[PDB]
Amino acid sequence: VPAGTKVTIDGSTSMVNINEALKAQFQQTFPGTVVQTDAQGTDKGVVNLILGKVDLSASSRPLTSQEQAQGLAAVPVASDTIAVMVGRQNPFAGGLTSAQLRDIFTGKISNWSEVGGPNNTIQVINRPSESGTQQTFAAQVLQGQAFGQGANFQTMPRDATTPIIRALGSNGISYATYGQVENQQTARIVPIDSLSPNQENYPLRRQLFYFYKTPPSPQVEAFLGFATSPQGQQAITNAFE
Repeated sequence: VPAGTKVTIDGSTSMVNINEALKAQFQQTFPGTVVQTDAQGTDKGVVNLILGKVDLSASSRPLTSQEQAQGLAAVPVASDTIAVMVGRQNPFAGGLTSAQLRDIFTGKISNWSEVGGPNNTIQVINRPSESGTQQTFAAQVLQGQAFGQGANFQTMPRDATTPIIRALGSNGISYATYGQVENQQTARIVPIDSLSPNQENYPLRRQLFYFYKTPPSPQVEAFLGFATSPQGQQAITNAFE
């Protein structure tokens, strides 16, 4: 890898830790290289990639046929699960079935008492449409149904988990990649169908990708060659804490 190689990344916030872990090992292994990272959400990365403003898009959902038709390709680098979370201050302590989870996010269930909590309105805190996590949750939970709307639904203006966690309060619910809530010191993870996101049969699972333009640029060839080598796999492993 020549000195002065620059790789630019945008896209998935779920993949921030993977981006940073690969950045760290890449520019330590190859002196004089630069990896620049941003994370405005999967769709924002795809837009920048199609317009040629970044070398790679991190994506937490699969490449679409329309995107592939513009000369894009994808490489999977990891997998994760999507946790459902409430605030540590929320007096609801239990779990949800998949049906209950869908009913909350469609608005059919709107009071915590319907799932065993107190008599309180549920505040649904949703990720914006550029979020690949939102797109995955819609596909795997809503299964063709639309998200609810109305006074008790809020879509955050930024695809970002920490502002969502702050907004949960004592009555809100949302979702995020498991690694960003795993230690439960900032939110409580809600088991789904009596399963927590570390379990193999936990239902909300997906691959994580880098998207790139074909034909690949030299800097993309260098970075993805590293990322898929054993050394790159070890760097990616460092993102899982």
